[PDB]
Parts: sequence; structure tokens; C-alpha cells
Amino acid sequence: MGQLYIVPTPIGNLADITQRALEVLQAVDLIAAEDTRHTGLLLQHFGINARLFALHQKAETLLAKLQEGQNIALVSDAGTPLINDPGYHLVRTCREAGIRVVPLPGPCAAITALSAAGLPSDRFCYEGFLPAKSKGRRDALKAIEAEPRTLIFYESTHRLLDSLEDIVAVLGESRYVVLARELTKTWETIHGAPVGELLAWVKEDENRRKGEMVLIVEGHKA
Amino acid sequence: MGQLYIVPTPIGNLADITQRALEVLQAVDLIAAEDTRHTGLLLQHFGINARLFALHEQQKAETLLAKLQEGQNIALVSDAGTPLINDPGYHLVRTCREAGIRVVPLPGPCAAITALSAAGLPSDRFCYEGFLPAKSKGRRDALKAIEAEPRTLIFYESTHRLLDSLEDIVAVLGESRYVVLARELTKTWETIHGAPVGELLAWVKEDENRRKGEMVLIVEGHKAQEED
Ligand SMILES: C[S@@+](CC[C@H](N)C(=O)[O-])C[C@H]1O[C@@H](n2cnc3c(N)ncnc32)[C@H](O)[C@@H]1O
Ligand SMILES: C[S@@+](CC[C@H](N)C(=O)[O-])C[C@H]1O[C@@H](n2cnc3c(N)ncnc32)[C@H](O)[C@@H]1O
Repeated sequence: MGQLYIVPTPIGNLADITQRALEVLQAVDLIAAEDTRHTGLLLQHFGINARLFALHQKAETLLAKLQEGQNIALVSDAGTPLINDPGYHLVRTCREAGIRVVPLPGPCAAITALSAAGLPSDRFCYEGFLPAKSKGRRDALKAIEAEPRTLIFYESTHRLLDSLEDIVAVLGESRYVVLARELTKTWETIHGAPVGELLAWVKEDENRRKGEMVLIVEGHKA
Repeated sequence: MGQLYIVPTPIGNLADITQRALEVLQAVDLIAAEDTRHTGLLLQHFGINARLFALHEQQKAETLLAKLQEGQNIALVSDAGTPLINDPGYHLVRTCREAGIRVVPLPGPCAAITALSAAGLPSDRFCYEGFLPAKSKGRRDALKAIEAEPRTLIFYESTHRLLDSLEDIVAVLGESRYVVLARELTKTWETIHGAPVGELLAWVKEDENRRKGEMVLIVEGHKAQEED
């Protein structure tokens, strides 16, 4: 009976790899990836030759191979699979079929940003992406506006300015927010301020919203 | 001016440390640790000879801030997993941030996330709740405050309180709420078992081994019910 390995990958820095990750990737019969080409680049950097299987169900196909006794590693493009990344259907399928699922610890952008924010982390909520539509986004924000826990959002560069102005609008312009940009890359920048002043600070320079970002929002006073 | 590095460490398997963590732990002037003896043992496995600083005080945060300002680089670690995630360091990071000191987080092991990735529950959104109160009365109140939460919930629980805690979860959340018990992740006794919580509680009681070691609880969020 085969096993499924969940294997987190770097989020922009290739030294953020672990030895057990490299050993699992090289040992499994098959690697199910989000994008076979991103992962191929990654594998070639570490001198690992492996069979890739694209993850565009397909769960049932991979399930059969596991029952045939094949070991499978699930990876995503960056970070930890199933955290706003594919694989939720496969793990469900495998688990009720009695397939052992083995998670490797590794990089996760949300936790990485939270560890550097200087905000209360005894409790937090992970919200993923805000809605793209301005109305739907203001409604998600009103929905959590009272939440006392630290909130973590993933946000896109094109939508940051609009998201931030809505946040000012709904949560108020003195709500402390930490913007974590391009974690573990050369450009890495983490800056926190009252969200009013943060929005002002971001607009001063266009580059301050370039690349991948996480927002850490302080929770309501309570 | 020096920088403050936030450095995750293994949660039971030495091959889970990142290569960059090893690089940083060997390059900084000082390692500030939750427990210098526990950290000493980890460093020893990797041949690393380092200067350790005990965090056991905004007083000590002021000490470290001073070193950073005179140009010293500092790494912060906890006994396991990611610092600040139910581990000290929060005030130090804050103090450094408001003084212009750059904080550099390294990604790495975190038990909550590791468990979540393999639990088979919705992770589109989730709540990290940490440790439930140790006393049953306190614990039941904390559970009542989140009974209606629709997001997947994550809890840390101790081996000595798991059976009591599971009894209170049955009682407050109901015996059918799906819960996953992730035990001894990355260790040789690793076991991830999910079930309606009343069944989970019974399953655990069959064999005392099933509650030994370190554990995460992944709890299915609340679904709407007519009985209300
Ligand atoms: C679809 S998600 C993948 C999340 C990933 N699986 C993880 O482990 O967090 C991609 C989003 O994560 C966040 N992210 C990923 N890498 C990042 C980095 N290096 N710095 C800041 N945010 C990052 C960004 O918000 C980006 O839009
Ligand atoms: C105070 S916390 C430290 C959390 C750590 N900072 C992290 O990022 O995961 C310790 C608790 O985390 C959970 N934990 C740590 N290691 C674990 C493992 N290998 N398997 C299951 N749970 C673990 C247990 O509930 C343990 O009592």
C-alpha cells in the first residue's frame, strides 16, 4: 500500500529547502504538481530526476496508483499545498480510502509573515484572498470588522490599493496593518503602520506594491 | 545596524530544518532562545558552536535591542517550530520594529500548518486557537465562544488533558463534530486519525498509546442545524 507525502516548497528562496523534502521527492514513484514546469525547474536545480504528473477526478487515478503501491508526493508552485493551493480533493479521497497521508513541514507564506509582524499571534484567522469585486470585498470586510483575532490576508499587487482603501473605509483608518512583501527574496520588505498611513506610504512609490504580498491586520479592540 | 532573524526549528525530525536556517544559525553573533539547553542540544546535532542568550522582561528585549543597534545580528528560536506561534518573542519583535531594525523571517516547520495540510478538512479559511484553557470550566467557556464558528479550527492539546478536553468538545460541540487528531508529526509514532469526536474519544481510550506525545486537533467548523 502506497503513501501520499505532502511536500512544501520554497516561496522565493531555494535555500528554504529541507533535507527530508529532497529525500522524499527523490524517493517517491511519482510527483503530482500544480505546474509541472515550475517543479521541473526546481527539481533540476537539486539534481533530482522524477516523473511528474500534472494536477489540472484525477484524484481517483492517483488513488489507484497508491493502492497499486506507488508512493506519491504532492507539491505546489510555492509553499505548502492545500493552503490556497490544489490538493484538497486528493487528500480527501486518499484519507477515506485508508491511505496514509504524511505531511512534511515547510514554508508557508502566511505563518512566515505572521512571525515577523509583531502582532498578537496567540490566536489568528487565515482568510486567504479578499473578493476581487469591490462590493463583495467590502462585505467580507464588514463580516469580519468586529473580529478580535489577528487576520491574515493574501493580496494581489493590482488590487492592493483598492483593497487598502476599502479597508480604511470599512475597518477605519487607524487599524494597524502590516504589509509583508516578497518574503525571502532580495526585495523583501515588511512595513507596518495605521492602515491610513500605510495606504499613503504605499502610494509614494509604485515598487512598494510589486510582487507577492501578505497583509497582517490587527484585530478589533474589544 | 544588525538584523533580527526569526528562525523555525524542527518539530521532532532533524531533517526538517531548512538549509537557510542552518546557514543563519552559524552566521549570527547571538542566538536568543526560549530555552538555551534545549536549543543547545539541537545545535549539537549539527556541530554548531554558537553564543546563546536566554529569554527566560522588556528588560531583556532592551538588552537585545542595544546589541542589534551596535551592529550585532541576532537569531530568535523556540524549542520547536516557528517562534511567536505560541512561543515567546512577540515583544522583542515589536520593540525592534519600532526602532528601525529589520526583522527577517525564515520560513520553516509549524505544527499547526503541518497538521492542517494532511487533515482533509477545508483550509480555504481557518482559525488558529492555540491551547484551550487547562481547567474544564474555562475550557467549556472557550468552546462555547466558538461553537458557531464556521471556519476549520486548530488547537494544540497536551497529552495529560486530551481525554478531558475531548469530553468537553463532545459536550459543547456535539458528538458528531468531525475532529482530526494529528499525533507526533514527523516522528516515528506519527498517526493522523479523524472521526466524529465521540468516536474519536472512544478510539483513543482503546489504547493508551494513542494519546502519548505531542498533538494537534483539527476541528471541522460549525454547519447550520435546524434543531438550533
Ligand atoms: C496562491 S498563494 C500560495 C500560498 C502558498 N501555498 C503558501 O504556502 O502560503 C500565492 C499567494 O501567497 C502569498 N505569497 C506567496 N509567496 C510569498 C512571498 N514570498 N512573500 C509574500 N507573500 C507571498 C501571496 O499573497 C501570493 O499571492
Ligand atoms: C507551544 S507549542 C509550539 C508551537 C510551535 N511554535 C510551532 O510553530 O508549531 C507546542 C505544541 O505544539 C504541538 N506540537 C508540536 N510538535 C508537534 C508534533 N511533532 N506533532 C504534533 N503536535 C505538535 C503540540 O500541541 C505541542 O504541545
